Amino acid sequence: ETKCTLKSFTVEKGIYQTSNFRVQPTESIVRFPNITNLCPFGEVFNATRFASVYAWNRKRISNCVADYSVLYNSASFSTFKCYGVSPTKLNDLCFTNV
Amino acid sequence: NGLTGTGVLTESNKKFLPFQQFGRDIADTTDAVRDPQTLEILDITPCSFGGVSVITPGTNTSNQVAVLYQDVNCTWRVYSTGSNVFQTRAGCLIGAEHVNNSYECDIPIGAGICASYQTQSIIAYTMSLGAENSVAYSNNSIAIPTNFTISVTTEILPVSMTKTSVDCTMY
Amino acid sequence: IIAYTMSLGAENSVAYSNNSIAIPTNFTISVTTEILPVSMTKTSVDCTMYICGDSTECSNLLLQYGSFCTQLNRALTGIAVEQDKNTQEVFAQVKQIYKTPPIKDFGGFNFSQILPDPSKPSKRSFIEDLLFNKVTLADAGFIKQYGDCLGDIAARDLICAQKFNGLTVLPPLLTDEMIAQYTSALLAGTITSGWTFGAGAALQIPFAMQMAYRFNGIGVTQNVLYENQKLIANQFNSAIGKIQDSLSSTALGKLQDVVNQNAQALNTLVKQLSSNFGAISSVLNDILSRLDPPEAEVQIDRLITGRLQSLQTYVTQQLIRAAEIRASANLAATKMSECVLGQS
Amino acid sequence: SSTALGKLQDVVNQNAQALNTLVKQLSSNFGAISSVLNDILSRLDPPEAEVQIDRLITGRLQSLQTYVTQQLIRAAEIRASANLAATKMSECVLGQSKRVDFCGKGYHLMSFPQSAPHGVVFLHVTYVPAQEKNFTTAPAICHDGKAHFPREGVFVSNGTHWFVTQRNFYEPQIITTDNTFVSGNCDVVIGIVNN
Amino acid sequence: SSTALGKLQDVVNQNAQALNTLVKQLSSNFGAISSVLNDILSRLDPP
Ligand SMILES: *[C@@H]1O[C@H](CO)[C@@H](O[C@@H]2O[C@H](CO)[C@@H](O)[C@H](O)[C@H]2NC(C)=O)[C@H](O)[C@H]1NC(C)=O
Ligand SMILES: *[C@@H]1O[C@H](CO)[C@@H](O[C@@H]2O[C@H](CO)[C@@H](O)[C@H](O)[C@H]2NC(C)=O)[C@H](O)[C@H]1NC(C)=O
Ligand SMILES: *[C@@H]1O[C@H](CO)[C@@H](O[C@@H]2O[C@H](CO)[C@@H](O)[C@H](O)[C@H]2NC(C)=O)[C@H](O)[C@H]1NC(C)=O
Ligand SMILES: *[C@@H]1O[C@H](CO)[C@@H](O[C@@H]2O[C@H](CO)[C@@H](O)[C@H](O)[C@H]2NC(C)=O)[C@H](O)[C@H]1NC(C)=O
Ligand SMILES: *[C@@H]1O[C@H](CO)[C@@H](O[C@@H]2O[C@H](CO)[C@@H](O)[C@H](O)[C@H]2NC(C)=O)[C@H](O)[C@H]1NC(C)=O
Ligand SMILES: *[C@@H]1O[C@H](CO)[C@@H](O[C@@H]2O[C@H](CO)[C@@H](O)[C@H](O)[C@H]2NC(C)=O)[C@H](O)[C@H]1NC(C)=O
Ligand SMILES: *[C@@H]1O[C@H](CO)[C@@H](O)[C@H](O)[C@H]1NC(C)=O
Ligand SMILES: *[C@@H]1O[C@H](CO)[C@@H](O)[C@H](O)[C@H]1NC(C)=O
Ligand SMILES: *[C@@H]1O[C@H](CO)[C@@H](O)[C@H](O)[C@H]1NC(C)=O
Ligand SMILES: *[C@@H]1O[C@H](CO)[C@@H](O)[C@H](O)[C@H]1NC(C)=O
Ligand SMILES: *[C@@H]1O[C@H](CO)[C@@H](O)[C@H](O)[C@H]1NC(C)=O
Ligand SMILES: *[C@@H]1O[C@H](CO)[C@@H](O)[C@H](O)[C@H]1NC(C)=O
Ligand SMILES: *[C@@H]1O[C@H](CO)[C@@H](O)[C@H](O)[C@H]1NC(C)=O
Repeated sequence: ETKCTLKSFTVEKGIYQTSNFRVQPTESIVRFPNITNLCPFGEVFNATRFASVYAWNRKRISNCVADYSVLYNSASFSTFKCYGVSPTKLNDLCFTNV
Repeated sequence: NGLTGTGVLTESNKKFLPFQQFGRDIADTTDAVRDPQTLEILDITPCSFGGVSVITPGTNTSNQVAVLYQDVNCTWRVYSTGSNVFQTRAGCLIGAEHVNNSYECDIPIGAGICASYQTQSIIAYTMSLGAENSVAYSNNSIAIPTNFTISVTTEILPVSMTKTSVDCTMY
Repeated sequence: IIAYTMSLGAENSVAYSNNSIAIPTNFTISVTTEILPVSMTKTSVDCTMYICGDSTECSNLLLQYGSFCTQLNRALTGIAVEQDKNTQEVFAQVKQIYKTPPIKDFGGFNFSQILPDPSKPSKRSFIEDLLFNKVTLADAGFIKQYGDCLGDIAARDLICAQKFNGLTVLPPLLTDEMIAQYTSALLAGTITSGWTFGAGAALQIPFAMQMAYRFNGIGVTQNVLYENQKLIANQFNSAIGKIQDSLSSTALGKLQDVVNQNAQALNTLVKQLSSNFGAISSVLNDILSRLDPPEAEVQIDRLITGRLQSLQTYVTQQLIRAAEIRASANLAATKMSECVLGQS
Repeated sequence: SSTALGKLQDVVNQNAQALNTLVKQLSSNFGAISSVLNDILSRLDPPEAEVQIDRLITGRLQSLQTYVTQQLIRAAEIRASANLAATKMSECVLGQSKRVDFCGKGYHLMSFPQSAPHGVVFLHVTYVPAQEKNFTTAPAICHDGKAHFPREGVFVSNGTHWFVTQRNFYEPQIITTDNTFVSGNCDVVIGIVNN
Repeated sequence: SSTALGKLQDVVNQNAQALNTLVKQLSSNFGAISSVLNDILSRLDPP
């Protein structure tokens, strides 16, 4: 460590500070709430009548697992863009006030 | 709940209001969390802690070293245990043999303790302040010199350093 | 609340004439104190632990700024060894540990409040003990174990908050008992040998005759001392008693300001970890989760730049303060050689 | 000629190391895609190469700033050292100093300057007493109900006879009325002796 | 009364020059589109 922080192969007599004592993690744990249902993917994206844009509709979503892969067979979106989050991270997260 | 991290989880005494899930310290790092299944509060403490120093007699003489863990008290969070474990008010020193003598400081460990490459091995000792002396003081005794010596000593003092200039655009 | 013009001092007039003189007929022996800072706290910083923590992505991104951390630590180690050099120039002037004999016959002068107390664990004087309790440090020892602050004890104890972020305080080379031994040797030499132990070998001399030499040095004949010896001894003893009194009563502000400044600097470093520096958050774990590598790197870069400049500011101000303490320690060494080892 | 001037070599070493550190710090990206301006300016067009060049400019400017600041601090220290050297030149070389340990250990006699690379060396010639000897002493001498004090010396006794000598060199002499002066009678001085 | 106190005038000169340099350094873009906050805040929206 000292040879490498000195950028030399020779060390001269003395005492040198090295990095703090590190401990490596042994396990990995995940703790999500107890949720069983799936989110209403089929009554939001597969509804029969949508609202007019001047009187748009707002729906509350809560207490459901957001496994969007079920939309892969029956849906094809021409525009999909998220702001404030990455699309590749959506499967690890947990969402508030949806 | 999506918040990732690393550390040690322990049972807590903090008590959250029902609308709270995370707890933050002054540096704004998350240091407490409510478990989403058991609804119990946990403290999150970092994992790395404690300074480390390495004492070498120079790698042009030997690759023996001693290691000072400045935050350990052995009577462990160490890389190795070997032999010659010696406790100091500066930390736990591993790899150097403790002796009872006292010399001038060679490599200062700290808190009054020095180390040196003697007999080869590495030894650690308490530094000596100097030779002890006593003056034969009485209320009617004086000491007068009878000879002298003419002494010549050197004293070195820096007076200048190198004058440099820099071209910003070229750098 | 009142506002006024400050006064410069009491007005006085000298009765000057072309054939008038004023001659003193008595004297007073005065004892005064002078306080001088000699060292400050030696600190060290782990860049990786301060800037990144246990983040591996941040630590890999930081490898473009390793020269800057080697530079910071070089500066801090320079300061750290300079502090020990300071203490050595001030206190280690003589390398013979003189003891004072059990012959406490010093012509009537009482040196009991400034001479070592063998009834203590240390061998500190009475006055040194009174001084030791008027300066409150921040580190009672230098071994704070990991298990000792594990839980919420961290971030409620400022020292564990500093330690979990890579900020270490190293212990001085000379313990307080060694410094007390040095001052004890200086006192013993100066009261049993006068000013001769600073120029060669200590040559004993009775204390009253040494005091007569010192009276000669200021332009007063020796018979003035020898004929007023009891009065002079009593005045000296009373003045020393006045010192202890005043102290034990009520300060060492110039020595407490150093401790306060170092502690405040470290704590300011710790609180500056709550700045966004123009990023979306100040926590690496909120960025690394909810953002993917290539577009989290911009935020992590902002944080890295901010925290690096924070460390740089700290090191610069520490260098400036160390220069000032160096000047003070040089003055103290000069005063030790010229006022204690001689007569000025 | 045997075997050093470490305090004068440290200055050279520090300045050289500072300049070389400046040179190696040109290999930092500072958060850009590369540390070479020619890899950015080729493969990238002006408006979107300007962001990278801005990152590099900021980094290198702060590198220069750090260098200049540390140079100023070091120059202050060298200024203090040079002021001390000028004081020593005027007070130890151009005169004789009474300040203890200012111009060497002992009693200062004289000093000689020698020039060295980026510095000065002083050779301090001092006087060190040696071969001391024990004597009995007294503050005053009582002769005719009068107390006699030495003029510029100290009263010593070889065991049987009393002499007056100078304080820094043993040179005993007979106590006369030209060595001493009278003040008062023999009732106030503490350790007065008869002679 | 004839003809100086250069060492005392250099202090005044240095302090004045430092303050004036601070004032002129308000004309730097630092890599932005302009050095005026009112040209940025007008023609550009918050985020
Ligand atoms: C979440 O589910 C777990 C089980 O999957 C529940 O844990 C039970 O808790 C009760 C306490 O009232 C225990 O008696 C059971 O033994 C637990 N079950 C298991 C398998 O450990 C938990 O209660 C659920 N969450 C909530 C809020 O009810
Ligand atoms: C939305 O409507 C479509 C069409 O009615 C449903 O899609 C069918 O899904 C099943 C299971 O994946 C397939 O076997 C069928 O082939 C699909 N239909 C067609 C016409 O191919 C879809 O399930 C509905 N969404 C919801 C949420 O119910
Ligand atoms: C004072 O000390 C000097 C030594 O510094 C003595 O001179 C030495 O005497 C010895 C023995 O006679 C010789 O071997 C040396 O050559 C002498 N030294 C020099 C430099 O000449 C001197 O005798 C001492 N004087 C007294 C009175 O003791
Ligand atoms: C020395 O003699 C002078 C001359 O009388 C004294 O000083 C004057 O004292 C009066 C009253 O205190 C003042 O009003 C005058 O202004 C003083 N100065 C003069 C008259 O020039 C002084 O008190 C004497 N000093 C001592 C020690 O006795
Ligand atoms: C010189 O001053 C001292 C005081 O410092 C005088 O001694 C004091 O005398 C008074 C009255 O006799 C006593 O109450 C005090 O106790 C004495 N002080 C001490 C410390 O002993 C002394 O008399 C003065 N001398 C002359 C010639 O005026
Ligand atoms: C103290 O010194 C005196 C010198 O004055 C010694 O006395 C003389 O010694 C010499 C030689 O022994 C004799 O010739 C003289 O007759 C002595 N007397 C005088 C008056 O000169 C004396 O011996 C010394 N004492 C000691 C203890 O050394
Ligand atoms: C250390 O090694 C170098 C090269 O091998 C050599 O020149 C040098 O003299 C060695 N050190 C000592 C103290 O001999
Ligand atoms: C080590 O622990 C002992 C007792 O547990 C304690 O006395 C000592 O102070 C500790 N180490 C140091 C040098 O502080
Ligand atoms: C070293 O000092 C200790 C202190 O108790 C003593 O017990 C021992 O005999 C001495 N010699 C050794 C152990 O080398
Ligand atoms: C010196 O003064 C102290 C008071 O602090 C007293 O205890 C002691 O007895 C005095 N010494 C002598 C020899 O009177
Ligand atoms: C002075 O006398 C004392 C008392 O015996 C002794 O310790 C010491 O050696 C003597 N000093 C010299 C220089 O003879
Ligand atoms: C010196 O002390 C002795 C005690 O041995 C005493 O008899 C004598 O009177 C004292 N003399 C002086 C001048 O203090
Ligand atoms: C000194 O001489 C006087 C007068 O001759 C005498 O009274 C006194 O006692 C003597 N002192 C001693 C100590 O003999």
